[PDB]
Amino acid sequence: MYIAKEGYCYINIFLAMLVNVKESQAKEFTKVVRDKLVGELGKWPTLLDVATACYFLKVFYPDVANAELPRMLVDHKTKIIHVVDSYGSLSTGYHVLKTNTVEQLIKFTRCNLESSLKHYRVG
Repeated sequence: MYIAKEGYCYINIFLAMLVNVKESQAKEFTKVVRDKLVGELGKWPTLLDVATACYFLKVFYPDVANAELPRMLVDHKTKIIHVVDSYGSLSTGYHVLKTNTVEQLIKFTRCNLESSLKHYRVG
């Protein structure tokens, strides 16, 4: 179960993590996402701010680091990254951000180099 709402599809990154949290912790995790993170991030948050929230969750739910992420499609014209767990589009190349797991997103985003990509909006 993913969400499909304008500017809030970054929420699917967090939902993708649920497969790596214990059943005894699922309700609590979902409440952190819904009651804390969404309110702080708002609509069309930057990639950096999303990855930063992932890092926050990782320190409390360490197994989440290995969770696979939905496909992330990049529009360099609008500077927007669309989160899609779907069939028909692109698999590789200039329009697909190859951060396949939480840890990969964290690694990309924590680098000292100032990539323009960190500041694209996600949703």
